[PDB]
Amino acid sequence: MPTLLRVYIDGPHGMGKTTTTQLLVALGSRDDIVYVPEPMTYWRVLGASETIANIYTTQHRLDQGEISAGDAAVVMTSAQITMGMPYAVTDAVLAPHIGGEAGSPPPALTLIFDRHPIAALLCYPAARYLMGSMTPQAVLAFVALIPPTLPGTNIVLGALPEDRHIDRLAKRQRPGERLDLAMLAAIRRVYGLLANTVRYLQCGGSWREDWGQLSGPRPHIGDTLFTLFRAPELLAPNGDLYNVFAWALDVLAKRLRSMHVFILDYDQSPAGCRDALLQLTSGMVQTHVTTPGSIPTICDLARTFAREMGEAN
Amino acid sequence: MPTLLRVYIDGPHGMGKTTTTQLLVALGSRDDIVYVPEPMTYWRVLGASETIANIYTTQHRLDQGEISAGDAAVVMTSAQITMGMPYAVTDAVLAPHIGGEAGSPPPALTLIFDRHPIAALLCYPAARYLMGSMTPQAVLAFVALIPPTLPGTNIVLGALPEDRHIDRLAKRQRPGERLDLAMLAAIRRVYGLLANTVRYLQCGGSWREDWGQLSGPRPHIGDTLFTLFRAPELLAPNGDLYNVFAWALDVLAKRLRSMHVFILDYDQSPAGCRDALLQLTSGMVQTHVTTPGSIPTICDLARTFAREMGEAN
Ligand SMILES: Nc1ncnc2c1ncn2[C@@H]1O[C@H](COP(=O)(O)OP(=O)(O)O)[C@@H](O)[C@H]1O
Ligand SMILES: Nc1ncnc2c1ncn2[C@@H]1O[C@H](COP(=O)(O)OP(=O)(O)O)[C@@H](O)[C@H]1O
Ligand SMILES: Cc1cn([C@H]2C[C@H](O)[C@@H](COP(=O)(O)O)O2)c(=O)[nH]c1=O
Ligand SMILES: Cc1cn([C@H]2C[C@H](O)[C@@H](COP(=O)(O)O)O2)c(=O)[nH]c1=O
Repeated sequence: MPTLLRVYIDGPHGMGKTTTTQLLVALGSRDDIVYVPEPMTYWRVLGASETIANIYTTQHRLDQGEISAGDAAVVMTSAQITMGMPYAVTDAVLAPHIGGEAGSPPPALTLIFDRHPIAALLCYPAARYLMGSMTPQAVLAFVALIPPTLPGTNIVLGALPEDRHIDRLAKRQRPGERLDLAMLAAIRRVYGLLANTVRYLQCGGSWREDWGQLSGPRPHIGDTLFTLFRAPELLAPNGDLYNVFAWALDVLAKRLRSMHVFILDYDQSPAGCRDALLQLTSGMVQTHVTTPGSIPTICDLARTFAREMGEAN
Repeated sequence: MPTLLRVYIDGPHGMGKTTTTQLLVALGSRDDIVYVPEPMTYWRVLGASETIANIYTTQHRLDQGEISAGDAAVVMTSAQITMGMPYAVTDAVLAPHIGGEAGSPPPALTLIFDRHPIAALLCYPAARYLMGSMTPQAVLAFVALIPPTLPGTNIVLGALPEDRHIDRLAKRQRPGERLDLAMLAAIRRVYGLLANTVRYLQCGGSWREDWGQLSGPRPHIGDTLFTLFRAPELLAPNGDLYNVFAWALDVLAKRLRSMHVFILDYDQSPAGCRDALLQLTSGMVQTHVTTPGSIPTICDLARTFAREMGEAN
């Protein structure tokens, strides 16, 4: 019974995630470790034209009063569907090979993913909602479509002080990307709330039970993603969420509950980050594969994906 | 071990689906049968404003050259996400209660759904793609997000001659809906291809194996939904689909393979249709529930959904 190890490096953009993972896989540790990069090519060419630029341009026009929140929201929703498509399809074809968790024993193969489907289906949409370019109903429409959490989903979020983050973000300016410190703050808050949510849920938290507290290491409901959904549009006349929206939140809980989040401190040398990531890896949960041919298949998928959609390695 | 029976009435709009199901449940056959209506209220108010009107207006403007395919596509994608949200969240909270299939023995509860998630996540998006208001990349982004097919998914599609269909469609004109015989033809073709796809796959069809035939009761690849994806935008320089798109098609197959489709002939009296549906029901696959409290819960969900989102019964 060979084991597989999957690690998802996520968190706000411009933090050193791409740099640190490339160093991690740069150790040339044979085939037992494959890195899956961001589908930059899908975003810029295959899925639609310059989607990242479309996003930043759209937020800007909205900020300058050149378009309405309505038009911003519609373009943003469509852009986010394009951003997460390759993440969703990969997770979807990978599901049939993931078996139960096998504790924490060298894994036959290790996959280092650059971001998890939730970045495009939950984290960015939620952040844009805070920026006024997305509606709460849309964010929840994405939440309701988050694929079931597979066993062994180890997500590595990041930690870096705002000032040191801004500096890094200022250096790395992607194609069609515009510096937006507001968006940066919004995304930083969303990811923090996410981490608090996993914790909150794992400590026996039940959002339905704590909801009233909102009205007015132990996170409370007010420090979780659930706060973002006290929006007036979602509240029924009796001051309670419409059931459709309540169910979506139920699904959100079901999805985040079974994830293993790890916090990597990016406030150090790139090599140092690589080491800490490598170290952190030892404590991550592994899983068994459903077929003997699964390992080779999974390795091929990852290689193909990287080759066809990676802007580079 | 109590069994549950789930029936999804789907197919092109304006065929008598709403009429026939209401008659079916109008028999007052106690609690053993609950009807889940279309979330008309979510579409018109809760999710966004007059979404159906938004769709028909948008296609029209595009047909009159008042907007570009690009702008049509963006609004349409966003509208479809709103259309299917309540379908997706319901299926998502219902999943934890559905156990394995129990043959074809009176079911403790029967659920008659008005449409299946695939109508909003696959069928309409594909039809709009044919109408020029949606891109193939977007349709596949929806395909990749279709939730895993639960056991006991009995889908009842419809059969009605075009002329008799048009007449019915001409009578029933929903709020903000515009008569579009082109859209009608496109949706009729999509649903037909769908039925052929389930059949094709169940007879041991493998799209990857038959793909080349496209280049140039036993359906061939050319009579299935796979034909719609020979779009130039999806084809790589070597004349083959980009892997991302090929995988999406893989997921499409995995999803449709395990569905039980039944064809109901609407070319008859409403009572007659009700009888035929009722009759057809006897041969549908049932399933076991995962907990004893599942039946009551499932019954409550359905009742709540209908009450909160049904424009009426
Ligand atoms: N340990 C580090 N210290 C300082 N800057 C770093 C460090 N690691 C990466 N960077 C960088 O900061 C910028 C953003 O890094 P990158 O890895 O590309 O971001 P992202 O988190 O978005 O994947 C790059 O210019 C890169 O030089
Ligand atoms: N058996 C039938 N014969 C003729 N017309 C019918 C029949 N059943 C329903 N209709 C109708 O045709 C129109 C559309 O029916 P409806 O059930 O509302 O459509 P849908 O398929 O979209 O749910 C309605 O005006 C209704 O009267
Ligand atoms: C995943 C994702 C990234 N982005 C943006 C953030 C960055 O500006 C850009 C690339 O992110 P990165 O710096 O982490 O590689 O893509 C979105 O706008 N939406 C998304 O869903
Ligand atoms: C489910 C669905 C319906 N529709 C339209 C078809 C009809 O005009 C209208 C209601 O459909 P109905 O007649 O079947 O009840 O909604 C979409 O445009 N997209 C969808 O995803």
